[PDB]
Amino acid sequence: KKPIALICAELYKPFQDLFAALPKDCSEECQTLFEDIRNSHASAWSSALRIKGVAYEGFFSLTNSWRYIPEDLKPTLGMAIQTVFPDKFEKFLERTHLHPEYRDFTPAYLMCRSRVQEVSSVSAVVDRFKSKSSEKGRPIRQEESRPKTESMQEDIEVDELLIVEVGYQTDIEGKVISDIEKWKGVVNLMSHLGIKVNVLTCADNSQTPRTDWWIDEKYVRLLLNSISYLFKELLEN
Amino acid sequence: EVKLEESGGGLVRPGGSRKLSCAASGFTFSSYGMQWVRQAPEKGLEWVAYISSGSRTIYYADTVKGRFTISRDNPKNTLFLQMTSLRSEDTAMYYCATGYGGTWFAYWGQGTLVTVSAASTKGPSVFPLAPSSKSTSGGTAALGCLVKDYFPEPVTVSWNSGALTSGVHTFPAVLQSSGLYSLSSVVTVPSSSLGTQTYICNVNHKPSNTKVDKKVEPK
Amino acid sequence: QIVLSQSPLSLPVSLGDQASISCRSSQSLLHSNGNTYLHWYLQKPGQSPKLLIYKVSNRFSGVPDRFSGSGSGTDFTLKISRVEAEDLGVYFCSQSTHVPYTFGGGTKLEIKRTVAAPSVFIFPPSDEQLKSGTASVVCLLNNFYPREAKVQWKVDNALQSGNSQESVTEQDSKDSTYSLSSTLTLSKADYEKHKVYACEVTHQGLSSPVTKSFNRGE
Repeated sequence: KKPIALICAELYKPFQDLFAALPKDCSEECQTLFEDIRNSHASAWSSALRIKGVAYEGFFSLTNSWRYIPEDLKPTLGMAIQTVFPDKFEKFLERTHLHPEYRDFTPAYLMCRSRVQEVSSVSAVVDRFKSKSSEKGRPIRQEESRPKTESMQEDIEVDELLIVEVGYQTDIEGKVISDIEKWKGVVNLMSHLGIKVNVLTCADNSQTPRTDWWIDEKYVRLLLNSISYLFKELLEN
Repeated sequence: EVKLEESGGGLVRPGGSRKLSCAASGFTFSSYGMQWVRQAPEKGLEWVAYISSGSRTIYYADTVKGRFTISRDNPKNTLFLQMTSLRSEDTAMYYCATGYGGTWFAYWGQGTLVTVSAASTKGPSVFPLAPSSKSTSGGTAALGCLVKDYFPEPVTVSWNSGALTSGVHTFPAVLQSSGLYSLSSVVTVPSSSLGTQTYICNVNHKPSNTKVDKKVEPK
Repeated sequence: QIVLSQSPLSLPVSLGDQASISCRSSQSLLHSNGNTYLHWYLQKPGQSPKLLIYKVSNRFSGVPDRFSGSGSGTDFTLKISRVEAEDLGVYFCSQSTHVPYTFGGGTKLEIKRTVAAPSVFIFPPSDEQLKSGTASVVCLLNNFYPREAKVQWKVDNALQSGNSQESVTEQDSKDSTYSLSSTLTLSKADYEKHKVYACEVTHQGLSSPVTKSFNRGE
């Protein structure tokens, strides 16, 4: 009973509040996609999908004080090895001839420890996810490279990468389980290169209590009163 | 000076528990991984656990997994080992150690002895090993004490309250099938001193608050 | 697990000579961070272990320079350039490249000395013990070298089995010898049914096996 144009109207104030709190390239993108929705039920759905995730990933960057990287400028695995572990990068090509798809894997966040974005403590991140998971039962999956059964060491430091996977989908467990299965092969590859990498993965959905997401509640309200409402109104009308 | 002082050992029944502590001094304890290692009597060294400096990484020997917990209170400069479901094969000396910048064992404590056993604390029976012609060679006579059926370990033997150390051999204790220990302590002395000199062995068994002073005389 | 093989099991060394102890690793100890975590420790008799060398060849602070280490991959050696009396003890190689951290089984360094036959003494049961219904007979092999010795009990010329136990001191720090006790335990009753209690000692420092015996009554 409501035409696309009318829906984008009723959801103008809820959406202005969304673009206001996002990072620039995030607000800027989610704004283009909302004008393709106003000028769109399929094509509109397709754009409202990308806003759902791009907006979540900007609030995720905000919550964790990380940097929002638009997909066009996210690094691949081969890019992180090339820059961060150049002495092994050629060997990172040899062992990836039967699985060259590995080279272009592109997570939401490809971090490395302060010698690809840089983070203070890779271990401090993994513990904050493990803490929330344990305290709120929020499904996460984590993996860590480990050549043979090697021990950590206190007399030398090593470069290391952090691979984060986030997502705003209704099947949370399936996403974390499917994310961890995709990085599993490359994690085993890193073990055989002597490269220390950690893979995190998590997901929220709109049924999660607002006080228990991976983004602050203030950003949950912003997401619910907009991207979600627009989706309800998009199926109804 | 770096120092690690363990406490917490003693007797423990099979299946029982115990908590070992280790006090660190002489270095910024909060910045370094700490370890437990043990040594069963008359045996080699066996690593027990490692804990990182902020407790994020913990490693366990396969033989203590699910029974031992390692932890630390950094503002208190202390390292712990909670031991549970103990077996007789856990009988060992337990040491805390650190690398002070590595995973090698650079600094060790003096160790604390943990005995896991159902034998009751018993003081020794102390019998004399009399000088005779069957213990004489040349001008030298051997005599001694037989310290039998005591438990658990630590016993200290001395002769004439420690004045007599030359020639003294105190043997390692043998764990007997009864669960109790026994040993012998011997000393060689000049044969000319039999009759004139008084030989008395002093057995101290602190776990049973037992002190025994046996005189050894020729038969 | 990483098994570390130490050879030899024991190493007799004369004062002033060199010593080499060998540690073979079941897998490489090269860690992916570039270091090799192979370490050497001395445990003197009665004390807690002491670190000698860490990371293959770094001598620990305060350690005398007669101690050195070399090697790579799976093959490692500890050298004592010139042996001192104090170096008596058991030497351990340890690895911390891999979890579980592991030790070799230890090489006992003994100080070489001239051969010394044991002085062989025997002690009948005390009257105090025979009243408690048991009879221990002690046989003492005092101040001998090298350590190889065979001690057997014979009662009325019948070899005994299952009723005796033996203890041996560490190598004396001053004169470098060993002492050994053997204790034969019979019930007071069993002790009363026999006459001759003998102790037979075999050592390379004796011209022949020595039987030190006594007769009960006397």
